[PDB]
Amino acid sequence: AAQTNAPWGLARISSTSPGTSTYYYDESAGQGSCVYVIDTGIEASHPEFEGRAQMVKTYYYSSRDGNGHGTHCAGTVGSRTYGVAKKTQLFGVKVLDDNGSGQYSTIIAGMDFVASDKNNRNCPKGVVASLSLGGGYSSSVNSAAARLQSSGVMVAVAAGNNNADARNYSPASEPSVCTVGASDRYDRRSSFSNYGSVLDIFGPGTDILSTWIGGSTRSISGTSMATPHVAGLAAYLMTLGKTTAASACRYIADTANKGDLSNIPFGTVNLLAYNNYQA
Ligand SMILES: [Ca+2]
Ligand SMILES: [Ca+2]
Repeated sequence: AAQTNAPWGLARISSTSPGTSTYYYDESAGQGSCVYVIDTGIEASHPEFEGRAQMVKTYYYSSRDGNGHGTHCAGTVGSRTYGVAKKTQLFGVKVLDDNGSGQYSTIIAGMDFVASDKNNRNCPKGVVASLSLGGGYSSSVNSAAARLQSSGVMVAVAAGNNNADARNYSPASEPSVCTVGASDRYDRRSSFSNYGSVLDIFGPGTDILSTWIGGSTRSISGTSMATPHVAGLAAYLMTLGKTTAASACRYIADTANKGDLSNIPFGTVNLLAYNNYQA
C-alpha cells in the first residue's frame, strides 16, 4: 500500500531519507492488533477511526475527550489519514482529565486495567499500549508501566517535553518499556525532546498532524505525539508476525534509521523509527 501526501511523520517512518511525502506500508495495516491509548480518551465517533476506536474505561465521569490530546495521539496510532497501523483496533482508556492532568494513582490504575482487560478482547496479533503522558520520577508508575510490559503488552511511553535527561521522569525512566523521543521535519532532535540512555527509539514529534475532537484535525508537537508513531509501528509490525510485543521495542531499534538524527547528545541513541517496508 502507499498513501500519497501523508503527514511528514508517516512518510518518515517509511523512509530512509527525510523530506518525503509518501507513506509506504504493508496492506495489513496492523489489523488484528490492539493499541490501548492511555491519554485523555478518544472521540470514537470521528470519521477517521471508522468504528475501530472504542472507549473502554474512564477514570473520571465521562468518556468524552474534552481536551483533544488523546484523540490526536490515537489518530496517529491507527486512524485513516494519520495512523501508521491504519487497520488496528483503538481502545481508549481515559486517565487524563479534560485539562491534561492526572494523578499518579489514576495513571497507575489505568495501566493496571489495560493488563487485565487485554484478556477480554480479540487481539490475535498482540496488544500495544501508548502512554504519551509524563510526570516527575515515580517508582510506582515506573513499576506500573513495567507490569503492563511484563503482562504481554508492547508499551510505548513519551520521553518527556523537558529538554533534559529522561531519567528524572516517569514512566519514561522505566527500562522495561519503550521510551520514545521526538524528531522534527529535518531529522533534528526536537527542541523539547528529552534525551539520555533511557531512550530506546525516536519518532516524529514536531508538527504532527492528526485527528482532533469535534471531528477536526490539528497539529501539536511533543514526545507525546512521537509515541503513537512507535505504538502503531509496533502494532503494524506484530501483525506482520515480524516481532512480538515482548520485543517490539528492541526490534524497532534494530531495524531503525541509524545516525540520521542530529542534536543527539552523547550517550543517547541515534535511532529513528523505520518500518523497513519495501514494496
Ligand atoms: Ca496525545
Ligand atoms: Ca545509535
